[PDB]
This record gives sequence, C-alpha cells and structure tokens, in this order.
Amino acid sequence: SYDSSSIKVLKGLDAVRKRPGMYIGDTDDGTGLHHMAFEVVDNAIDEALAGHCKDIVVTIHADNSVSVTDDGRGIPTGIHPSEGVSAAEVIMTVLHAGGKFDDNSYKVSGGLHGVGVSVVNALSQKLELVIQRDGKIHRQIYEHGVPQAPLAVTGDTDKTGTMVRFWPSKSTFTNVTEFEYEILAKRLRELSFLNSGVSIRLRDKRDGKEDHFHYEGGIKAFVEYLNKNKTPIHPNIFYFSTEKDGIGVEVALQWNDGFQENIYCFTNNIPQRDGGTHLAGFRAAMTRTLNAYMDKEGYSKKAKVSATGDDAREGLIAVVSVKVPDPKFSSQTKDKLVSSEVKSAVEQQMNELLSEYLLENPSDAKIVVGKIIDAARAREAARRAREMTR
Amino acid sequence: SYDSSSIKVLKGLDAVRKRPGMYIGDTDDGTGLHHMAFEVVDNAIDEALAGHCKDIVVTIHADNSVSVTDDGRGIPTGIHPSEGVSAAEVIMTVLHAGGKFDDNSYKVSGGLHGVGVSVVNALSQKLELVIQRDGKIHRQIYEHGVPQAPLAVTGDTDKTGTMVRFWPSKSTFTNVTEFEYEILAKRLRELSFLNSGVSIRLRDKRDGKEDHFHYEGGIKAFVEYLNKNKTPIHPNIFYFSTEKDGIGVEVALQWNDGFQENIYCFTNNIPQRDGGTHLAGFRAAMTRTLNAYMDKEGYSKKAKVSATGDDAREGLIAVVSVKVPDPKFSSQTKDKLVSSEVKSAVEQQMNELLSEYLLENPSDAKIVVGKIIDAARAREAARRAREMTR
Ligand SMILES: Nc1ncnc2c1ncn2[C@@H]1O[C@H](COP(=O)(O)OP(=O)(O)O)[C@@H](O)[C@H]1O
Ligand SMILES: Nc1ncnc2c1ncn2[C@@H]1O[C@H](COP(=O)(O)OP(=O)(O)O)[C@@H](O)[C@H]1O
Ligand SMILES: [Mg+2]
Repeated sequence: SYDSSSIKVLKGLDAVRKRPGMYIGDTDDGTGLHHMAFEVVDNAIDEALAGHCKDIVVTIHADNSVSVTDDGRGIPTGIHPSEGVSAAEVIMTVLHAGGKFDDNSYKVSGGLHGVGVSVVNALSQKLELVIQRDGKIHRQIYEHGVPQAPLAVTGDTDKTGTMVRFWPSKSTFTNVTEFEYEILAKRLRELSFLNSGVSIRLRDKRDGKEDHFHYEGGIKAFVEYLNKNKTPIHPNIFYFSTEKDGIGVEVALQWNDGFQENIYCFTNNIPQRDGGTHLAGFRAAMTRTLNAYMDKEGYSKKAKVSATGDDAREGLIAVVSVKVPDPKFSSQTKDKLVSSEVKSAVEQQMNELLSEYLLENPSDAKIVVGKIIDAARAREAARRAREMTR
Repeated sequence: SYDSSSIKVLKGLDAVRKRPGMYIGDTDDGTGLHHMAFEVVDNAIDEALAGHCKDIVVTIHADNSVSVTDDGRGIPTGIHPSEGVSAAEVIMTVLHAGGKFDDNSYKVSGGLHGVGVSVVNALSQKLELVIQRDGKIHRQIYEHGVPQAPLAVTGDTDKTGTMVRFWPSKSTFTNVTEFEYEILAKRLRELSFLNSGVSIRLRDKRDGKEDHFHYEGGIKAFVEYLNKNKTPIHPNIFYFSTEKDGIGVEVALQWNDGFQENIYCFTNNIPQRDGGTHLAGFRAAMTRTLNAYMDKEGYSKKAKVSATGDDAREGLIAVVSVKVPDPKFSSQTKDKLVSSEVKSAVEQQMNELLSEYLLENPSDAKIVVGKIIDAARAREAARRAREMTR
C-alpha cells in the first residue's frame, strides 16, 4: 500500500548517512575516506586564503582518527540568532550552513556548499572540536553527529584557531578503512605550492613519520617539482598570474621529452580531477596560440595542419589555478568546474601571455614547436601503419 | 567581522538555488537543463519498474516548459503524519524525502536520493503538479519551489497518475536554455528499449513533431538499433538476463566492422556516462573470456599476436543493465556506479555465459576472434611505426 505514510523524511545528518556517495564520493576505494580529511583541510586552507592562517597541522592518530589544527580565526562560537545554539554547533549539525554564501568573511573560498564539515561529522563515530577565539578555549564532543553538551569555555588562551579531530564511522567506509600517509602528503604538498607562506605539517603518530611543506616558488616551483624525475626539453617555464573581471588565472607550464600529458587544474585551491571550463580554456588557448605561431613563422601548410593540439599536449606538464567568486561544480566533490565565464577568462589571458612568451623566448618556441611536429609525424606514421594492416 | 552572524543557514530548497551544480550538474552546457526533465521521467520510470505504469508522455510546450505525464499510482496526496501537509508537498519541498529509502513501495528504483523532483521544483520559476488518485484530481502550483496554496482537489477522475509540468528558472540555466528534442528523444528511446511494455511518447508543441517509442525486443533490440547504421560482423547478438544474490545483470552485445567501442551502462535504468563497477566487471570478463578462448583454441599461437582488452573492445557495441537494491553513486547525477559487489556480479555472469555463447555459436566466435587478431595487428604495427619515427 503506497500512500502518504510510505513517504519518509530523512532529517539532519541522517540523509548523509543513508546516501554518503552523493556527498563524499566513493566509500569503498578509499577516495571518499580521504575526502573526509580534505573537507576539514579545505576549511583551514580557506582561512589561509583569507589571510588569517599561516600554520596548518594534519595528524594521523594511532587510533586511525585524523585531526586538523589551524591558527585561523576560529569557528564562531556565539549563539546563532535563529537556531538557538552556538554557530559552531549549527555548522557541525546542519547541512548548507556556513560563512561562504556571501563574500563578507571569505573573499574567495573552496568550501562553497556549506556541507563539508557537517558531512564529516555525519560520517564520523566521534568528532572532537576545540576552538580558540576571543581569548577562550571552547570544546565540544560529537558522537555520530550528536553534540554531547553545549559548546563550553574550558580555559583561557591568547591564540586563535580551530582543531577538528574525527574518527570515521566503521559502517560507512568499506575496503580501504585506514588513512594513507601518501595520499594526504600529495594533497598537502600541492597545497603548499598553491599557498606560499602557509606552513603545512603532516604527522603520522602510527609510525612517527612526518613532513613539513613550506615551498616558496608557487606554481612555477610546482611545475619544476613535477618535472624533477623527467627531462624538460626547454629551460624557461611559462608562467603568469593575472586578475581580470574578478577572476584570477594563474598558469605555469613546461614540456618534457616524455609522451604523457599532465595538466593539474584547481579552483580556489580545490583540485578538479575531471577538468572543466578552466582546462577547456587552457586547451583552446594553447591550440590557437601554437597555430598562430606556426603560421607567422612560415611553417608549411601541411606541417601546421599536421599539428593537432593533442600533439601539443604530449610531454606537457601544466598547472592551472583559478580564483573565482561563486564557482559552480557539477558534484559535491568538485571534480569538474562548470562555470562557463572561467573558460573565456583562462583562454583570453593565456592567448595573450603565451603569445608574448613565444615571442620573448624564441629558443623555447623553436624547441617546443619541433616537439609538436615530431608528435604529429608519429601520430601520422601510426595512422598509416594502421591502414596498411587493413 | 567574522562571528556568529556571519553563519547563514540555507533552509530547504534555498540551498539548491544557491548551489545547483552539486544537485543538477552543469547549468551552463544544457546537460543539467535536460537532467531536470530526466529526474521527472525517472520517477515515472520507477513507477513502471514497480509494475504500475504502462504509459508515459513527455511534452515540450511552446513556452519552453516540459511536462511528464504518467499513469502510475499517483504521488500520495494524504496529509503526511509528521510534516502536516500533503505528502506531495513534502516530496516537492523537502530534500531527502521519498518512498525509495526502503523497499516497500518500489523493489528497485533509480531515484535513490530523495531529491530529484524537489531539485526540479527548486530550479523552476514555476511548477505545476496534477495528481489523479483515489477518484480525484489534485492540483498544486509552485513558484521557485514555494507552494502558492496547499494541494487541493479540482475535480473527479477515473484514472490514476501524475503530471508534472515545470518552467526552468532563467537565472539558473545559461547558454543552452531551450529544450532539445533530440536529447529527450535519445533518452526516451533508450528507456523504451530498457522497459518493454511501457509506451513512451514524446510531443513537441513548438513544431508539432512527435514520436512514439514502444519497442518490444529489449536490450537485444537496443543493440540491433545501435548497430543498424554500422556493419555488424556476426549475426547472433550475445544476450542474457540473470539475477543472483539480489543483483540483476542483463547484457547484450555485438561487434561491428568499425573501430569504436560503445558500451552503455545502466543501473536501475539510470545511465552511467562515467561507468563504474558494472563497466569494470564487464571489461574484465570480456578480456579474460576472449583470451581464454583464443588460447585454448590455439588462435593466439597460430597468429602469434597477444591480444589485449582494447583489441577485444574495438568495434564493440554492448549494453550492460544492472538492477540492484540500494546502489551507490559518487554524485547526485549518478554518472558513476560505485557499488563494489556489482563488479563481481557482472564479471562472473559474463565469464560463464559468454563462454557458453562462444561454444554455442562457433561461426560468430571465429569471426570475432578474427576481428580481435586484426585489431591486435593494427595496434602492434602502429606501435612500431611510432617507435621508429623517434
Ligand atoms: N577551520 C575553520 N576555521 C574557521 N571557520 C571554519 C572552519 N571550518 C569551518 N568553518 C566555518 O564553518 C562554515 C561551514 O563549513 P562547512 O559546513 O564545511 O561548509 P562550507 O565550508 O561550504 O561553508 C564555513 O563556511 C566557515 O564559515
Ligand atoms: N510520478 C510519480 N509517481 C509516484 N510517486 C512519485 C512520482 N514521482 C515522485 N514520486 C514519489 O516522490 C518521492 C520523491 O521523489 P524524488 O524527490 O524524485 O526523490 P526519489 O526519486 O529519489 O525518491 C519518490 O520516492 C516517490 O515516492
Ligand atoms: Mg567547508
């Protein structure tokens, strides 16, 4: 009997527990598990972006919990004017609640949805919250999303910042259930390249391992690092950082002699495994710019048409980092940027500055166009050989 | 000042309006716009899977609204025991509310999240709901997710079913703002193949175009259809339908003399553009079973070629439809199936039944092994041409 009592409402965090996938991604291959840590880390990184945080510590504890400590402003502690409990508690227990729905507290931020830490709380058997703010230490404990008592002041302090420690639910995550040092490390190293002047430490209390990331060279140094165990074919890394029409676009790239294409895209420091409109603008700009270059440098009809752009990306390492008010992602996990204004921002900036670069670095230009022509001839030899077997 | 008053709670459908992307996908390239219609259609299809709907009409109106009419049970109209308004209004206005969080009302369904049609409501400047249930017609109008009056009786009727008509918000959707007949057509045609006995009509009131899909041949006929403008190389389409351990696996496939690989994956009739565990099971079983056949029958030794999976899947058309209680996906839009048990389900059924198929149809088998050898030869020739060219 299908009727009005067959309609069930999942209230609060219950929905996240029932359908974790639409919030956190894959709960079985370990990626959603680490995404839990990434949501908390992103909150700290958003405090750094805002200029308030200079120090982040990520700890893997021996009981397989993870804590994230920052010296940012501290999650607000005051009673929320509508909910009647501390804003910290609102943040932990209510989906789509946060300070990132306007641009008053964070000019630009990666959190966006207002669900990150509440999702972490929902999917944790326990969460420990310590906030240093206004000269006070506030503490609260959650067990399966439920506060054990009101947020309480337990001591004095002269510091500001937030510590969140969480113990992931045994029920929710299957297969990969233990945090992997290296996944956390890769992410925190790239965050250090993205955020000069923020100290990011990673500590593993299970085996004593630790790391301290504080790279200064920004995404140039990032491209250099990514090319470390490869062979760059040209010495001058292309780099620029611009802000136009409210959108920041930062790009660094360099070719090696390998045949792989590695383009890392970020939006407000959030990585996009599936690319999107920044990567699309990047590709369009690269293709247009290299074709213009080969035309004005008088390459043959057939050598320029030869060059596809999929040829141009062989050997390519590139980092594309955009800063956007209100980006749009096509999922909670933000794997793909779908803000269409970003495509034209990246494409325009990159067309201009990459043109310049090719003019200003003729040696790099000749080398790279050579690589591209080689890649094209390889592709063509492969095609003809394929048709020969037919 | 960053404090408790900076923390905003977005209540109900307001969250979806503020952050549509995590619910509906890409609001800029037309895909999320059309997904609006697919959410509503999928609800009707769920009534069909449960056995209560034999007739669905999708209409594109001349004012760019879309309506979906089914003859299922009708969305329940009774006052919800806890929420105190009609269940229909609960369904339209509350995220994570519905009849698919247990298996009382639908044994298998694609909706899963309890958000589909309330997301459609949220992102519609207007939505018209008409329900025919228990001898009465009930109507309600919403504007940007806000009901204009409670669900009310408007008349008498002898039919049951649900009509949802929605006018997408001009603010949410950009660039592609008009419904495309063909996108809806492709999806509905495919749904007709997947759901024998369900009449599906598509009407375009902008130009009087219409279609009536009522295919009876199931996913075999689907493969036939997908291959009709191609050149199938063997006459017997491989097909099976099984259910084991609560998991339905249905597969049809046929090779053509082309070089593209087209595998369509579905979970509870929802397509997965990004594949997932069904596709992984499929791929593994295919590769293993064809290499097994090619070794025992001696083809690998005689042609001295060492075929790979990519060789196996060149020229392949396949449909993999799984039916699972509580599938897991990695986003609201359900692009990727991440239920781990499904990989094994598909892999085992494929290994068994595909083995049997190659034995019961030796002509087909010999043709297919021939294509695979050929593809392997092209691949290796291409590899050598590329390797030399450098
Ligand atoms: N480490 C932190 N330091 C300061 N404020 C924080 C921190 N973590 C969360 N917050 C506040 O909590 C809000 C809600 O966080 P969350 O639920 O993750 O959603 P979102 O980050 O998308 O707003 C944030 O927007 C920010 O206002
Ligand atoms: N056409 C329909 N006929 C009957 N019931 C429907 C129909 N559409 C929606 N419903 C009911 O409304 C509920 C909520 O739907 P929706 O918000 O789309 O989420 P979900 O489909 O995931 O349940 C469904 O679970 C079902 O009980
Ligand atoms: Mg957050």
